[PDB]
Amino acid sequence: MDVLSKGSLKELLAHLEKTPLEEAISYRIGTVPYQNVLISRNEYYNQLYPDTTSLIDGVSREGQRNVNGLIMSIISYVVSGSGHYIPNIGFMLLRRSILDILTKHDTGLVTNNLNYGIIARNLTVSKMNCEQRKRMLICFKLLAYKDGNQNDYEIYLNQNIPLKQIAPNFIPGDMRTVIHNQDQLAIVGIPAYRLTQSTELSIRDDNAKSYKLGYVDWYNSNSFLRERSEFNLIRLKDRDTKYGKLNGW
Amino acid sequence: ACRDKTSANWRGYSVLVSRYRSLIPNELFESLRNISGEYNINPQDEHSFF
Amino acid sequence: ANRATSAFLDNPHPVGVNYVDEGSRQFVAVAELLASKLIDSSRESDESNSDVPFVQAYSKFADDNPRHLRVKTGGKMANALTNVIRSYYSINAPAIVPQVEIDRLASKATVSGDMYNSYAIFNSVPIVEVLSPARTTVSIVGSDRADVTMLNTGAGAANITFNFGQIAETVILKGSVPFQLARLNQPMPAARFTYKLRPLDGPFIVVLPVGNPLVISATAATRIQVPLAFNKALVESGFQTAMNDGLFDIQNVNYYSSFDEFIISQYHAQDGINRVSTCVILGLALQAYDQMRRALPVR
Amino acid sequence: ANRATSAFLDNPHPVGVNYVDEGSRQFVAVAELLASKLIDSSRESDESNSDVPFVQAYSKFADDNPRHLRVKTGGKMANALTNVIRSYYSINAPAIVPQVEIDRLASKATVSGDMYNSYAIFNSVPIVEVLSPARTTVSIVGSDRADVTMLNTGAGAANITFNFGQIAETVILKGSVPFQLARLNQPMPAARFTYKLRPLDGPFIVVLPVGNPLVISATAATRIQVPLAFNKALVESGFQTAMNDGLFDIQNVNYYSSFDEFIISQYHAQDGINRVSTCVILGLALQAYDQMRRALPV
Amino acid sequence: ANRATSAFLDNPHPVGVNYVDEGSRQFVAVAELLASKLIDSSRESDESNSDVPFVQAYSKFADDNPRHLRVKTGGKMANALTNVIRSYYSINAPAIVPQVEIDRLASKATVSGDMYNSYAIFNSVPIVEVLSPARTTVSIVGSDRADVTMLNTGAGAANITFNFGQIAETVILKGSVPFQLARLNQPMPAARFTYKLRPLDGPFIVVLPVGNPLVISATAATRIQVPLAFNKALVESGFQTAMNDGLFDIQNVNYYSSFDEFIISQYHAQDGINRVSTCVILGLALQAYDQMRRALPV
Amino acid sequence: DVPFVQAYSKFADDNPRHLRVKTGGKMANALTNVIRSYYSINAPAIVPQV
Amino acid sequence: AWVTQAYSSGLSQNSIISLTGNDRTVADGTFNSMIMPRAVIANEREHFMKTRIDKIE
Amino acid sequence: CMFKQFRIGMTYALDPNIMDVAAATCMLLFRPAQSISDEQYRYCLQTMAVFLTNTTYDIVNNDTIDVLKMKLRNQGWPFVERYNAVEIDMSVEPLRSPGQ
Repeated sequence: MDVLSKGSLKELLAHLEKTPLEEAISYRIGTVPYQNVLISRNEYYNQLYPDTTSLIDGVSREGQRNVNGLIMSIISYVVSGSGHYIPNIGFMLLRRSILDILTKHDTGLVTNNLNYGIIARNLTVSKMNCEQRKRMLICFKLLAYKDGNQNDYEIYLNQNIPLKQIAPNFIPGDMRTVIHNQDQLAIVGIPAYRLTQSTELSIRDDNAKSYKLGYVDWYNSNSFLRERSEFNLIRLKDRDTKYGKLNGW
Repeated sequence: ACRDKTSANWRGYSVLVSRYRSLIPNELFESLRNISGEYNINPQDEHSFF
Repeated sequence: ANRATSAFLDNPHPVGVNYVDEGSRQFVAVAELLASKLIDSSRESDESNSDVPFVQAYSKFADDNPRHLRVKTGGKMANALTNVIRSYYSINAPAIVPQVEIDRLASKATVSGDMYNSYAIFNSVPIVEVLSPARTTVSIVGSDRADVTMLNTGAGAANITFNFGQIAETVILKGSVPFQLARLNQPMPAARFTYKLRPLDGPFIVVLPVGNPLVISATAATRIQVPLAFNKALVESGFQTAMNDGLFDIQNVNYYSSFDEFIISQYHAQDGINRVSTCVILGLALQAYDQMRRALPVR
Repeated sequence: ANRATSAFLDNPHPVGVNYVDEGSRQFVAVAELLASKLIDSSRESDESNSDVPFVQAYSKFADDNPRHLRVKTGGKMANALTNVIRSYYSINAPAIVPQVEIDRLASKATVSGDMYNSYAIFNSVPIVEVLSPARTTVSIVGSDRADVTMLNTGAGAANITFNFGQIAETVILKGSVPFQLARLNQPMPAARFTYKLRPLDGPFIVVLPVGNPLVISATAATRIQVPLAFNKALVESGFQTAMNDGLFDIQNVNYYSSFDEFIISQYHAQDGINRVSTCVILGLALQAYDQMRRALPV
Repeated sequence: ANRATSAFLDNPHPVGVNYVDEGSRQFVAVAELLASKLIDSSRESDESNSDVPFVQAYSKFADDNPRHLRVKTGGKMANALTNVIRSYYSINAPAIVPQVEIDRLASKATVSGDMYNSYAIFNSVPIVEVLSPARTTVSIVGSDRADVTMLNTGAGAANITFNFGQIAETVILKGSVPFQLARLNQPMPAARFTYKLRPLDGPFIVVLPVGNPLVISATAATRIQVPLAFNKALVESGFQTAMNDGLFDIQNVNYYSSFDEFIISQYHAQDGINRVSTCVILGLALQAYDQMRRALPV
Repeated sequence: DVPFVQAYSKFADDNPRHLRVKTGGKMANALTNVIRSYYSINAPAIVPQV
Repeated sequence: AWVTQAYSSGLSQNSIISLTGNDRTVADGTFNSMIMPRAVIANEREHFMKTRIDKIE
Repeated sequence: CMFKQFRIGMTYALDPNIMDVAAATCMLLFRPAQSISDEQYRYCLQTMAVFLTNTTYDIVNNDTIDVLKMKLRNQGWPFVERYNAVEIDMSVEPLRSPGQ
């Protein structure tokens, strides 16, 4: 819910630096993806509504115990709010931040062999929306510059024209690019339209709506930080300053 | 002293809130739920009230 | 040797392994409490000729105000409960309810999620196997009371062994005619009409004299830990509603005539201890499902 | 020739490699300290006709107030303590405790997770191998006290080779009848009833006269570094409770009659030093589990 | 066929039916608390160079001020505890101590008198039945660890049937050499050194080869509800002291080397679930007698 | 826990306490022994009339 | 799904070491992936072809 | 009480006296927990710790809620928690308009 509320490249990247990798993984076994299922949607129909389980739903699913599965779980957390079930990774990797896993060689993970075609295919990209695609392209760009595969990233974008049109423009090593970027990456927020407490047919839409109504409850709760009222109560380390920049950028 | 007064006088204030909300129509109440604010009270006033 | 067994004990399908943590059990506990208040408010509305008590109870349950031209179905809480009930029944059922939804609904009321406060007595009689010699016929019928019909065609008296498992606490056997029953390597007493047996004693041998058939009526009682809010009458009605509503139609699953047979069959399987814990949670959920559906009906 | 070995030294399964860091070791120590206070508070509350000392102890341990009509499991600490025990036993057991939960629980008390403050003596006897020539039968029975029964069917006196490993410090051998024992390439002394040997000295040769069987009773002592709070009596009871409770039911693992046999068997295995460090942490975890479960049975 | 059984499982004598009610259970708990304070008072007296801490403890326990030239015996509480222990062991004991005296002594301290607060693990292994065919010899020796020595002198392999009862929770079987064990009417697995079994599962079958003997060492764990002040070390010491002091000398009774053997044996009788309740109260009485007698030798 | 404490105190004539089994007190023992008496004429009657 | 620290002990508890490490991923085209065993029954090409060689012999 | 989105906060002196602690405890004990922010909750704990544990605001500036709660409990102060307020269902009778 917190990750899905980030609306800018600065806020999203700042959140990924603070959060550790254990948030990306989940310890609930869940079910398996790519399975045709019959779910119950009684507000609309009496029969059982068919659908297909995927990795993009907000429910935890069993994942493969490899580097491919770890990256899919990280991107799933960013674009959906929940990750997968990959246990016994190791406390050394789980303490590090999501950004460090994505763009630092010191962690020890090897991601050079990863192919963006199957990752996009597995993390079903024909079913994503514009905001979800932009976040995935951010993760691909961060990984590509980590292993020096910028040329491969460009060729992949040139093959898929719609991805190129919405691809965010920022250099992973430069902080000025993050500041200048004005893409909207928010999947949940205060809605201008009328948001009701009703169900949606698809698994993806129902889970997304639950996060949206959950954010409204959290926005009006006591855990939210109203800057206009209590800006002098935050500590100096976490106060918003223009001089602030990501570590190593 | 604060606890004793609070237990003694909670019934009157509970009725007061019910009466005040009875004065607000429904359309006004849903409109007022969109707004938010924080009220600042001096520490002397808060203790003296209780 | 010929073997016979109870029909309902054959191939217990696996149960779900999801929504069995502290938060999920709290959510099911909250659902049962709010469903009960929904039924009571509907009664209070009817004796009072005012819709106010029902509207307030529905608002707590569905987090929305009822409106005409929109069918009252229970809202998001009903949707989560129905899909969770499916997941408990079978391991092939999907898990499609996000964790943020379970946590949100669990906070609607302050109740304990502990499912082992009390106990309940279940009446299904488990007959694991009945072995008979070549010249005999044995038939087993029933689940609430098992009628075992035995016919001896050979010249000599036959010995038939009965296995009742190790889960049931007591089994009472009554015969149409007096008969002889004793444990293995034990002397056989005088023919009696009734026997009270502890299934852990071991296989029981019953002499079947040649002649008219002998029928034994079996009654068993077993004790399973359940939450203090567990009501057997409501659970059975919820089990039938779920079966009729079509949400137990999953691939490669077994179907039972009652929740009594379902819980006993899962108990008489490998890792039966862990299956019973999941089935108890499903029973309380079925209690919530029954009360919610009666309060808000469809034609 | 024939060889025989102790039953408990065969095929030690790999132990878990999670929750061995500094913060995780502090969590086990915190659980041990707080579980002990739960036991003492129960005795004090019962003897002083007031339940207020128990409420404070349980609230600190479980982060919630004790209420009637509730099972009184122990809160999040009981769940975390139970799961770390399962992960310690086997390397295929999933580690499903978040690092945030470990740090949050570890901050309840100020302890040092140092697991090398003190030592403990373990009495399991590691008979690695006994080599016997033809027409001689040798049988080994026991782990706390090993009884080796040897019979010499052949015409001449035979030589039996004893190998006690290189980990144990002292092995005391007593025989039913006086017998001759000496190291390799050493004069055989007069027959005595008892022998004290250092396992690092080398393989030992025992002469076996033809006739009545000879039974040798072996008692060993080994020293392993343990934290100061370690208590062998509490660990043994907790080890039995965990096996009964089903914490060790993971597939493809070995089962042992006691923690003494478990810790020694892992020591007599490849990467034994690393294994023993994990087993010591499991021991302190098992001791906290015993105190807590006795205070709050479920 | 032949039958073999454990020595301590033969004919458990009936236990006492007196001093079981709540008032009597309170007296036993009071005695354990007050007797414990006697030992710590003497240690404090020695360290503080004054007998005042011991004087107060003895005055509360014995209702009589200690004197230097007069022997210290414990007073009425010592006599009542001794007579109560005799009543528990056998149904034939006179049971002479009255109930008014029991109520008066129970009022000395405020305790729960709760016999089922917690549990304990008992390590005695019950082997009810071992069936061996002809041309085989089976011997059972041991109570804490049972070693079953079986030798096959036949032509082919023999099947030996084990029966561990239905009370024990888990039994761990260890063999001198790897062997094959499986359920009744179940296929055999490959030979392994160790087995973990639940006795409730059913009788087991061990394949015995021809030529070399096989010895199986079994260790079992059983859980029995006991008060939270239970201490196995003190109970066992009290058991031996009471046996030496002659409190168990009554006609038509059985004798046991350990309290674990005593409690498990009665738990295998026809009314065992009722006999353990008296056994548990007897154990706590022996705990008080151990502490009281060591501080006040006769 | 106030409603349960009041009800249990009435039933068992004892204030509920932690580290207790919550058996039910004398009433539970009296109830159990009385049930045994009804079922058979051989069962003892061990509950005093007072 | 697993990394090791540099300048650490190379000994491991297990006696049989998998070509693919604890991460259970091998970069294709490396030496470790080249010496990996091949499925003969499962792969249709290798099973079809193997029968051809045995027939020729 | 009527509106959940409304919040209550107070500002204390640099060197708090007994009045500030009394005001802070009264706000924590009696105002709804849903109306006290997390930042305000930490500020109240800081004010309590400054007066009772004899420390200044700068020393406890970079302290989390867990640390402040532990510091206050060690000194013997049990009022370190926020208490949620129960909700009372209210109905306005219809009369000549639809009810609420």
